[PDB]
Amino acid sequence: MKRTWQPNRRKRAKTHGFRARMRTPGGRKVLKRRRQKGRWRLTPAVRK
Amino acid sequence: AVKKFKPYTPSRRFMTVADFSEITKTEPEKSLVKPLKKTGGRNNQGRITVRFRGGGHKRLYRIIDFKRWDKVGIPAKVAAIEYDPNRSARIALLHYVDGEKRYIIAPDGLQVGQQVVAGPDAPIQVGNALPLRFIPVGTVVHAVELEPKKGAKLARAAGTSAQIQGREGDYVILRLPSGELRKVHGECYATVGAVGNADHKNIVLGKAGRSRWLGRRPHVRGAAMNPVDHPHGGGEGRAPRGRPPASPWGWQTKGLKTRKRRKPSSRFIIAR
RNA sequence: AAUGCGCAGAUACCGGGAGGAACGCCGAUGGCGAAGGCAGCCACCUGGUCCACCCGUGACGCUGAGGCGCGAAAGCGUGGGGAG
RNA sequence: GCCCGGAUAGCUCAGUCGGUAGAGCAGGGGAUUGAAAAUCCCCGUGUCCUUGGUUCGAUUCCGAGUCCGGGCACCA
RNA sequence: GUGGUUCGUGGAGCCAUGGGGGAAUCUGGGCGGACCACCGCCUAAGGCUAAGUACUCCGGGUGACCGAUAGCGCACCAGUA
RNA sequence: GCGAGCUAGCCCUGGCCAGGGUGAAGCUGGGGUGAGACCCAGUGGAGGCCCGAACCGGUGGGGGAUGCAAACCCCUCGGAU
RNA sequence: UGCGAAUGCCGGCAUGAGUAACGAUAAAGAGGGUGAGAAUCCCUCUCGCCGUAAGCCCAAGGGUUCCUACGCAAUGGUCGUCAGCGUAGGGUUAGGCGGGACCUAAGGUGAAGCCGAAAGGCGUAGCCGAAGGGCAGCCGGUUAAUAUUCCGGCCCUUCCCGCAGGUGCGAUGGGGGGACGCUCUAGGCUAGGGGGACCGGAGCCAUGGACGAGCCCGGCCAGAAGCGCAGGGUGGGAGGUAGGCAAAUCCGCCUCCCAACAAGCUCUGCGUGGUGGGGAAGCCCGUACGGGUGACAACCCCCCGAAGCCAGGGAGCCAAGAAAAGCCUCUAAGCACAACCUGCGGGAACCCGUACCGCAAACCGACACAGGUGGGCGGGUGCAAGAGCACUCAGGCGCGCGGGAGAACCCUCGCCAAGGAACUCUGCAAGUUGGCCCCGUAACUUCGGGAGAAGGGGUGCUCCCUGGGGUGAUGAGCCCCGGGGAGCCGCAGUGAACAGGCUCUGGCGACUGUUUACCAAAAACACAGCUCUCUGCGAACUCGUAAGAGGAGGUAUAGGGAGCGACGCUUGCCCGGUGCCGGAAGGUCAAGGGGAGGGGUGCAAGCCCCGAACCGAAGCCCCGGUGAACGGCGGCCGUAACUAUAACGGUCCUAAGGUAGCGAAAUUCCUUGUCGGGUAAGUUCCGACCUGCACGAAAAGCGUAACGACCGGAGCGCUGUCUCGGCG
RNA sequence: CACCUCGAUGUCGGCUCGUCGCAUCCUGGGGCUGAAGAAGGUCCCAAGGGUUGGGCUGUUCGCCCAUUAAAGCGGCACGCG
Ligand SMILES: [K+]
Ligand SMILES: [K+]
Ligand SMILES: [K+]
Ligand SMILES: [K+]
Ligand SMILES: [K+]
Ligand SMILES: [K+]
Ligand SMILES: [K+]
Ligand SMILES: [K+]
Ligand SMILES: [K+]
Ligand SMILES: [K+]
Ligand SMILES: [K+]
Ligand SMILES: [K+]
Ligand SMILES: [K+]
Ligand SMILES: [K+]
Ligand SMILES: [K+]
Ligand SMILES: [K+]
Ligand SMILES: [K+]
Ligand SMILES: [K+]
Ligand SMILES: [K+]
Ligand SMILES: [K+]
Ligand SMILES: [K+]
Ligand SMILES: [K+]
Ligand SMILES: [K+]
Ligand SMILES: [K+]
Ligand SMILES: [K+]
Ligand SMILES: [K+]
Ligand SMILES: [K+]
Ligand SMILES: [K+]
Ligand SMILES: [K+]
Ligand SMILES: [K+]
Ligand SMILES: [K+]
Ligand SMILES: [K+]
Ligand SMILES: [K+]
Ligand SMILES: [K+]
Ligand SMILES: [K+]
Ligand SMILES: [K+]
Ligand SMILES: [K+]
Ligand SMILES: [K+]
Ligand SMILES: [K+]
Ligand SMILES: [K+]
Ligand SMILES: [K+]
Ligand SMILES: [K+]
Ligand SMILES: [Mg+2]
Ligand SMILES: [Mg+2]
Ligand SMILES: [Mg+2]
Ligand SMILES: [Mg+2]
Ligand SMILES: [Mg+2]
Ligand SMILES: [Mg+2]
Ligand SMILES: [Mg+2]
Ligand SMILES: [Mg+2]
Ligand SMILES: [Mg+2]
Ligand SMILES: [Mg+2]
Ligand SMILES: [Mg+2]
Ligand SMILES: [Mg+2]
Ligand SMILES: [Mg+2]
Ligand SMILES: [Mg+2]
Ligand SMILES: [Mg+2]
Ligand SMILES: [Mg+2]
Ligand SMILES: [Mg+2]
Ligand SMILES: [Mg+2]
Ligand SMILES: [Mg+2]
Ligand SMILES: [Mg+2]
Ligand SMILES: [Mg+2]
Ligand SMILES: [Mg+2]
Ligand SMILES: [Mg+2]
Ligand SMILES: [Mg+2]
Ligand SMILES: [Mg+2]
Ligand SMILES: [Mg+2]
Ligand SMILES: [Mg+2]
Ligand SMILES: [Mg+2]
Ligand SMILES: [Mg+2]
Ligand SMILES: [Mg+2]
Ligand SMILES: [Mg+2]
Ligand SMILES: [Mg+2]
Ligand SMILES: [Mg+2]
Ligand SMILES: [Mg+2]
Ligand SMILES: [Mg+2]
Ligand SMILES: [Mg+2]
Ligand SMILES: [Mg+2]
Ligand SMILES: [Mg+2]
Ligand SMILES: [Mg+2]
Ligand SMILES: [Mg+2]
Ligand SMILES: [Mg+2]
Ligand SMILES: [Mg+2]
Ligand SMILES: [Mg+2]
Ligand SMILES: [Mg+2]
Ligand SMILES: [Mg+2]
Ligand SMILES: [Mg+2]
Ligand SMILES: [Mg+2]
Ligand SMILES: [Mg+2]
Ligand SMILES: [Mg+2]
Ligand SMILES: [Mg+2]
Ligand SMILES: [Mg+2]
Ligand SMILES: [Mg+2]
Ligand SMILES: [Mg+2]
Ligand SMILES: [Mg+2]
Ligand SMILES: [Mg+2]
Ligand SMILES: [Mg+2]
Ligand SMILES: [Mg+2]
Ligand SMILES: [Mg+2]
Ligand SMILES: [Mg+2]
Ligand SMILES: [Mg+2]
Ligand SMILES: [Mg+2]
Ligand SMILES: [Mg+2]
Ligand SMILES: [Mg+2]
Ligand SMILES: [Mg+2]
Ligand SMILES: [Mg+2]
Ligand SMILES: [Mg+2]
Ligand SMILES: [Mg+2]
Ligand SMILES: [Mg+2]
Ligand SMILES: [Mg+2]
Ligand SMILES: [Mg+2]
Ligand SMILES: [Mg+2]
Ligand SMILES: [Mg+2]
Ligand SMILES: [Mg+2]
Ligand SMILES: [Mg+2]
Ligand SMILES: [Mg+2]
Ligand SMILES: [Mg+2]
Ligand SMILES: [Mg+2]
Ligand SMILES: [Mg+2]
Ligand SMILES: [Mg+2]
Ligand SMILES: [Mg+2]
Ligand SMILES: [Mg+2]
Ligand SMILES: [Mg+2]
Ligand SMILES: [Mg+2]
Ligand SMILES: [Mg+2]
Ligand SMILES: [Mg+2]
Ligand SMILES: [Mg+2]
Ligand SMILES: [Mg+2]
Ligand SMILES: [Mg+2]
Ligand SMILES: [Mg+2]
Ligand SMILES: [Mg+2]
Ligand SMILES: [Mg+2]
Ligand SMILES: [Mg+2]
Ligand SMILES: [Mg+2]
Ligand SMILES: [Mg+2]
Ligand SMILES: [Mg+2]
Ligand SMILES: [Mg+2]
Ligand SMILES: [Mg+2]
Ligand SMILES: [Mg+2]
Ligand SMILES: [Mg+2]
Ligand SMILES: [Mg+2]
Ligand SMILES: [Mg+2]
Ligand SMILES: [Mg+2]
Ligand SMILES: [Mg+2]
Ligand SMILES: [Mg+2]
Ligand SMILES: [Mg+2]
Ligand SMILES: [Mg+2]
Ligand SMILES: [Mg+2]
Ligand SMILES: [Mg+2]
Ligand SMILES: [Mg+2]
Ligand SMILES: [Mg+2]
Ligand SMILES: [Mg+2]
Ligand SMILES: [Mg+2]
Ligand SMILES: [Mg+2]
Ligand SMILES: [Mg+2]
Ligand SMILES: [Mg+2]
Ligand SMILES: [Mg+2]
Ligand SMILES: [Mg+2]
Ligand SMILES: [Mg+2]
Ligand SMILES: [Mg+2]
Ligand SMILES: [Mg+2]
Ligand SMILES: [Mg+2]
Ligand SMILES: [Mg+2]
Ligand SMILES: [Mg+2]
Ligand SMILES: [Mg+2]
Ligand SMILES: [Mg+2]
Ligand SMILES: [Mg+2]
Ligand SMILES: [Mg+2]
Ligand SMILES: [Mg+2]
Ligand SMILES: [Mg+2]
Ligand SMILES: [Mg+2]
Ligand SMILES: [Mg+2]
Ligand SMILES: [Mg+2]
Repeated sequence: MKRTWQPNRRKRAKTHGFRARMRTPGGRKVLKRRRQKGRWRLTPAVRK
Repeated sequence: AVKKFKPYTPSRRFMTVADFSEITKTEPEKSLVKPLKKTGGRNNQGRITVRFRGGGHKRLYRIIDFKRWDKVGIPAKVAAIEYDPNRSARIALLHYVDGEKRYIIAPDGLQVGQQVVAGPDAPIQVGNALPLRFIPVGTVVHAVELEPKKGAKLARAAGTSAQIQGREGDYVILRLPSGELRKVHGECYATVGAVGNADHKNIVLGKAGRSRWLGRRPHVRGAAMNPVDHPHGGGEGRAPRGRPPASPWGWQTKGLKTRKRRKPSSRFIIAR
């Protein structure tokens, strides 16, 4: 049937994108945590 | 006049559509239409604040004139009467002599061609707007300002009408479509006559779909829900109210009065 | 008599206001209409009838099964109104 | 089967602080009537359900019993 | 009407302050646990001020600390696959 | 703090619905009458109308049950301006 | 610091076991080649399957999977020489296609401004934002792999700078326009398709016949100007002018004129058209596939014909159908040795995408997963039509384990003597019936229905006759709808495939709809409609601390809340308790006010504590009202001239003691109540009776045509459900 | 009653398949009879085999219809998911 992953490259960057994070104080803390942990990518890998 | 149908389908038995005879123009005055944002009952948070609203035909707002003094003593000819999907009443398109075209809410009787005018002057004739203090007692009148220069806010629904009952200093005694008696300032304007399209109240929607076309989604009784949702929710089968009948927010809904008692306008009201 | 209303200010009296229905006297055992029926007053639209005159038509009449129209009160539908 | 209530004049019923118990109707005797009613005057019988016990004394207080009424018999 | 203090309304002061009221300039004011009297101690409603104190991303020195299932999640291109 | 890329509602803007049936109003003509109501034809082409694919569903049954499948398959069935 | 257990944790290896599986029952066979090795790779032939797809083209997603060369350890449900796999090399070309140096939509953001302990929330303009608006490229060839991108032919657009000719030029401002629904639809075309006796073409004569107007293949595509043929848009002038937030000569409005179902201007579509390309079968080529030839290929006529185009076309209807720019016009500053407009020339024209898969082995589902995924094309014949069904073209595929065998048993399927629901909870299942035409059709009904009711008859082919249309011309040809009469063959003519079993009678719900994604589709929810109630507008109500927003750019014929649920006839009594409503009095009542009077200390002046009357709101009390407000709606004894029963009486209690109508009911315990009906036989069903354990009127009462994948009962038809099994 | 089983001993009837008991429903053998015969009544021996098809209800049971030699009663986790 219709599963839960319906990929949409705009959706991804609009929702979890770097500029998306940077607006909400909650999301800047996501980046803070992700860098402090040393993630290779703070934001989901996307392709325009 | 109101159209009925033969029962060539169920719900056509009782369906009843308005009589569009007094309608003169189909497409509206292009310079006088704005788009209207359809809310679906949601406020500026994305939340519903009025239930069971949405869908229904796309509509185009007709920008209409409820302050008639901004053209004092300039007369106009009644050019058309057209459908307005945004009110119960029908609107009249009038051409002022100086070239401005405006939409007026069309009174009962008025028809294409007649002169119309607003101002303290103004003969007392259906269509003319005047300050109340110069409108003779016992005249039925509609589109009434409640406070001067704040715009007409009283009696604008189909076949509605206020009536002047007497005078008191700066105020005049009005009987509203709700039978309440209120004092309104004499400087408040009012076009004379009643609203018309007065058979609005006899159209019989007929089927569920017709309610949807007006943007009215289905409306579910509290009795049909569960206690989490409504004060009336739950029980086993059916169940009576089991308590003073209430709204989803738990306040009493039979008789319980809600007008703020301390309201300043209390001083100018005298009925029910 | 009691129910009822009344010092939470009633009845009775004065003034202001709202609203509906019916029209005293005239008025009559009177008038009109085919019947049911019709009553304050004003205007408009309109029916029958009577008389005067002896002018016109020339029996074009009378009645009338069916059909069609009207039909007090009460009653029924949709809206309005609601004082007694 | 398990709990609550009641039983008083012929009928339907009040009542009690433990001592002499009443109401209405019915019924009886008189009156009024030509004669019946309706009306007026006058009249209760009650072993206050059975049985035990507390009492000086028990319809009244107590414990059981017959009877009636009511509610219950759930997860299963 | 409340907070802070050991102080939970308690005999409840002191410090702070949202509301109201509302002074004085040394013979003035605040405090010594309701209050009053005496006897004392301080000088509100302006501000600055090192050191001695805390921590460990980092550097070093040590270990009756581990020794690849232990030791940091990672001794190895791990916050990776 | 992260989530309406599944799902529920709503908002904006686009798109889809083979082919058949039925034959409302309105016309127009004829009748009818003092005038009408109304009646009959022909035209017309209305409807949460009918049959039926796409499309949307999920009625009964069989199968499947470490499945092809963490909801599938087959027959059958509902809606389809 | 000692392990045997904690369905302990990590890891390793067993058992089941050479067991179940190897992923759609669309299907295979042979020959040649290659290689160490071949059912599995290449090639030929034969066979089968899809063909409104299982073929082709877009979009999203994926991200080198594309092409080539060399490979086979692993991945591949087997094998593998093959691959979507390993190594390497190559491959994606744009002024016109998509998107950006354009526009705005919901929404986001957001100068000003408002709000919030902080973080932040709101917010007119502005900005951002697209499968909407705007905008200039079609067709062939070429590559192993890109092409509307390279090449070729023909054709456009914008910027800049020049000439030439025009004109008061000139905005982010004014106006026009863009610009809009649903259903039905005229005419004229185009796509697309069929036919041809005509034009062209290799070839063929088989097996009994046929050298024939024989069979087989094909007969086009793009195309500026100018020309036609359709259609769409649009009136032309002059005066007045207070409106379009300045100004307008423009728009609007008024008054004159001429014009008027047109014309004329435009604007699109279509045809023609310079030129430019293509160009089958078959045959020979060695390609996995393309080439050569066929060829100087022909390139015409007729017919069918869109749902597409002319398009802002037309009619009707109600539920009343975006914005902004480009564009035209107008004027403001400013400038008019500028500028703009019109042609013609030369120059200038950037960024990103472009490979491949794309109904699937490359996307979403852990898998090369029988699932899921939007737009366009989707040929032919026949079947009434059609995107339906059967076959089939182009194209693509045989589903990545095979070989045998011929038990039980299982799945999917076919048939069955006699019987025909006896099966069973139940006709569950399967059968039967099935299209079109014509005849015919009851109760009841809200007059529309019920209806496809029911029940029948017809259906193929041959020859003769024959009526209409459309196109041509009124004529032939080609289509389309038919009508009459003779006859032929079979068991059977909708000869295959697709295609209702029917009636009667109850319950419930009026109805089409909606729901427990994934055990419930229903009598549940919704629904038009009815009633109650609130709400005068800065409305009531909802969200939010607030600003603010929805309500609503609405205004009592409106909006919120509650119940009831088309419609018909109706909806009784109780206001004592609870709730709501109304009560300017009374009682009580908190802070506050007020301080009679008491008290602590002081030598006192004082300072400081309590504190009685009395004045004090809402609320409660109290007095009323109120039933489509929460809710409630009795008992016992007696009595009629046969019994029986009780219209009648007596009496206790209550706020009042259940009216109509219905009633063993989706309610009835006793219960399989009793009676009637159906059946041979009926714990069900239908009709009644009333003793209603424990119906009753908007948690509505009693009915009701039509509707129902709802639930019950009966019958006809037909059957492997069954007697009761059998064969395949 | 609460002894095994609550880190699970699936619970009524039907269907299929049976098997055993005998306290025998039929058939077989017998005693007594208030047994003439025929048909019964009641007790004894006997478990080899037999013990029907339908209406109703989920029913077991039961009641009916039509028969029969007869339409037996029980047990096996109220035998057997
Ligand atoms: K509802
Ligand atoms: K309920
Ligand atoms: K009244
Ligand atoms: K009493
Ligand atoms: K007595
Ligand atoms: K303290
Ligand atoms: K202080
Ligand atoms: K101190
Ligand atoms: K001190
Ligand atoms: K410091
Ligand atoms: K290790
Ligand atoms: K680790
Ligand atoms: K139609
Ligand atoms: K272990
Ligand atoms: K093994
Ligand atoms: K391999
Ligand atoms: K596999
Ligand atoms: K766009
Ligand atoms: K402009
Ligand atoms: K042309
Ligand atoms: K490309
Ligand atoms: K097929
Ligand atoms: K075998
Ligand atoms: K049976
Ligand atoms: K012809
Ligand atoms: K059918
Ligand atoms: K009903
Ligand atoms: K359904
Ligand atoms: K539901
Ligand atoms: K609004
Ligand atoms: K009451
Ligand atoms: K009361
Ligand atoms: K009350
Ligand atoms: K005080
Ligand atoms: K009954
Ligand atoms: K009941
Ligand atoms: K019988
Ligand atoms: K019977
Ligand atoms: K149904
Ligand atoms: K257990
Ligand atoms: K035996
Ligand atoms: K089972
Ligand atoms: Mg997942
Ligand atoms: Mg890095
Ligand atoms: Mg506009
Ligand atoms: Mg519920
Ligand atoms: Mg919730
Ligand atoms: Mg609640
Ligand atoms: Mg409730
Ligand atoms: Mg529940
Ligand atoms: Mg209930
Ligand atoms: Mg009100
Ligand atoms: Mg007269
Ligand atoms: Mg004469
Ligand atoms: Mg009458
Ligand atoms: Mg009357
Ligand atoms: Mg009545
Ligand atoms: Mg009336
Ligand atoms: Mg009325
Ligand atoms: Mg007694
Ligand atoms: Mg005694
Ligand atoms: Mg504290
Ligand atoms: Mg305490
Ligand atoms: Mg001290
Ligand atoms: Mg060591
Ligand atoms: Mg480690
Ligand atoms: Mg490690
Ligand atoms: Mg979503
Ligand atoms: Mg969504
Ligand atoms: Mg339909
Ligand atoms: Mg259908
Ligand atoms: Mg059907
Ligand atoms: Mg399609
Ligand atoms: Mg779907
Ligand atoms: Mg199914
Ligand atoms: Mg279907
Ligand atoms: Mg171990
Ligand atoms: Mg290891
Ligand atoms: Mg390892
Ligand atoms: Mg085995
Ligand atoms: Mg085996
Ligand atoms: Mg096997
Ligand atoms: Mg396979
Ligand atoms: Mg081979
Ligand atoms: Mg082979
Ligand atoms: Mg394919
Ligand atoms: Mg992937
Ligand atoms: Mg490849
Ligand atoms: Mg190779
Ligand atoms: Mg392998
Ligand atoms: Mg490949
Ligand atoms: Mg490769
Ligand atoms: Mg630039
Ligand atoms: Mg914001
Ligand atoms: Mg913009
Ligand atoms: Mg576009
Ligand atoms: Mg090409
Ligand atoms: Mg390619
Ligand atoms: Mg090309
Ligand atoms: Mg100009
Ligand atoms: Mg063409
Ligand atoms: Mg053609
Ligand atoms: Mg064709
Ligand atoms: Mg030749
Ligand atoms: Mg031969
Ligand atoms: Mg020849
Ligand atoms: Mg020849
Ligand atoms: Mg062509
Ligand atoms: Mg003009
Ligand atoms: Mg101006
Ligand atoms: Mg024209
Ligand atoms: Mg052309
Ligand atoms: Mg050649
Ligand atoms: Mg149009
Ligand atoms: Mg703009
Ligand atoms: Mg040029
Ligand atoms: Mg491509
Ligand atoms: Mg592929
Ligand atoms: Mg492919
Ligand atoms: Mg492809
Ligand atoms: Mg597709
Ligand atoms: Mg594929
Ligand atoms: Mg494919
Ligand atoms: Mg996949
Ligand atoms: Mg596969
Ligand atoms: Mg697949
Ligand atoms: Mg096709
Ligand atoms: Mg065809
Ligand atoms: Mg067909
Ligand atoms: Mg098909
Ligand atoms: Mg082929
Ligand atoms: Mg397949
Ligand atoms: Mg048979
Ligand atoms: Mg047979
Ligand atoms: Mg038969
Ligand atoms: Mg049976
Ligand atoms: Mg069936
Ligand atoms: Mg069938
Ligand atoms: Mg009948
Ligand atoms: Mg009919
Ligand atoms: Mg009919
Ligand atoms: Mg034949
Ligand atoms: Mg069929
Ligand atoms: Mg029943
Ligand atoms: Mg329904
Ligand atoms: Mg239907
Ligand atoms: Mg479900
Ligand atoms: Mg669903
Ligand atoms: Mg299910
Ligand atoms: Mg279901
Ligand atoms: Mg607002
Ligand atoms: Mg309901
Ligand atoms: Mg004081
Ligand atoms: Mg008070
Ligand atoms: Mg009261
Ligand atoms: Mg009631
Ligand atoms: Mg009820
Ligand atoms: Mg009720
Ligand atoms: Mg109901
Ligand atoms: Mg009923
Ligand atoms: Mg019915
Ligand atoms: Mg339905
Ligand atoms: Mg069988
Ligand atoms: Mg077999
Ligand atoms: Mg135990
Ligand atoms: Mg165990
Ligand atoms: Mg024995
Ligand atoms: Mg035995
Ligand atoms: Mg036996
Ligand atoms: Mg049965
Ligand atoms: Mg039997
Ligand atoms: Mg037992
Ligand atoms: Mg037992
Ligand atoms: Mg058992």
